[PDB]
Amino acid sequence: GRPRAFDRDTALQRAMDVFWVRGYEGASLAALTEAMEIRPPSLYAAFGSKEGLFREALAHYLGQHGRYRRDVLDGAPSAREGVAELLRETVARFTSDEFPRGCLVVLAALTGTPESEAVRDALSAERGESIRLFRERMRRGIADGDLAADTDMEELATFYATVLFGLSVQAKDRVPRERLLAVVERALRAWP
Amino acid sequence: RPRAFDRDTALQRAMDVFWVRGYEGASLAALTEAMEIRPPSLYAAFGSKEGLFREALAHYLGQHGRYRRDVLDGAPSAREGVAELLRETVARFTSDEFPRGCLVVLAALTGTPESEAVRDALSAERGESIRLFRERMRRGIADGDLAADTDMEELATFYATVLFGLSVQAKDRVPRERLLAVVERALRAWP
DNA sequence: TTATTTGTATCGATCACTATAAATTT
DNA sequence: AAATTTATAGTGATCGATACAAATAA
Repeated sequence: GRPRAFDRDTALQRAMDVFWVRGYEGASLAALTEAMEIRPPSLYAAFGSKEGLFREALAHYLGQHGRYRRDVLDGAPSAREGVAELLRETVARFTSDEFPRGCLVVLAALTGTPESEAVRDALSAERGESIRLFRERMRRGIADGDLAADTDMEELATFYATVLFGLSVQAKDRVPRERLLAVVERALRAWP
Repeated sequence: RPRAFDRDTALQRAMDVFWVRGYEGASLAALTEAMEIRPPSLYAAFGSKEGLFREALAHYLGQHGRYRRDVLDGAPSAREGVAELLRETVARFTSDEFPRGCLVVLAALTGTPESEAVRDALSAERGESIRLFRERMRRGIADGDLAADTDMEELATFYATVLFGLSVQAKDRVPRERLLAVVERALRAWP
């Protein structure tokens, strides 16, 4: 067939930014096409629909802005330092001038119309993973000796995931990076 | 002609639609069908979808935001104030009488530029949450249950962060026991 | 062919919102 | 009657999603 006249991954990144800022439903087809510099028929050719475009953009976001999460967790000598460096780097990215403020998974679709309930549920599932990720590192901690064997791994994981989701909301509110880092250290104070 | 609907009950229904669907996600169809009124009546009473949301937000704050300051000021220490506030808030977030999560956090975090006002409004209210903590801690400094050199803005922001995160978690159907454990864990960070 | 993409033109449905007039009070 | 609030029906605009034919490949 005719060769594609646009980079698919670049269009995915630009569609991902529009979602990151306006949310799944707030990002209209007009705003998407104007940012991806393509036309609606070209979009539906490639991606399939707004829902499908968002699922590809979320998969792309998790592979580009979700890699550092597991990398800094497993790259620390202790589970506490893993959680510490993860929260610090997550605040650095939430407050960086290169990326939109906050996490896409948290801000994109918390509520909305029934039509998007699938998208919403999808994001919810990903938030669940944010807990499991924490838990897994803590598990390794228990094996490494830096964490007690009887610690409630899912309680700590849920707590630090709660702090993570709260940090997205605070970063959307333009809370200074210094105060968000102070919040991270305060949250680390709650470690057993 | 007498109006065929009570304004406060219509605001109740409208705020429920906003609580589940958010500001832009709540269409006029879903709003009018829940309030059991017609679009001309809605626009004569409130003037605009944004006006309806502002009235519903004021009503929601007078109904589900008045207890915050009362529970904070009703405790002997700032620690117990924050503790009982978080525990009560979890109890409401996990009850089946109200939609799970706080409306101020869930209604509009992102959206179209056209709704910038609404979002900013909610943001302001979120700020007040921090203030509600800060003020109490100030009293805690005077009463002597909090150190004078306590970094209040870090502590207030931390517990407000936990509060906003609890709204998100309550939306994700996290059980009440898990959220209560999260609160008791967040209290361990207290100085 | 045989197939696929691209730009122009939309499609019906739904959005927030309202002009007009009947209905219901004093 | 006079003063409001309804209900009907529909406003332009925009929503996500497409025909259609020209355009570019195997």
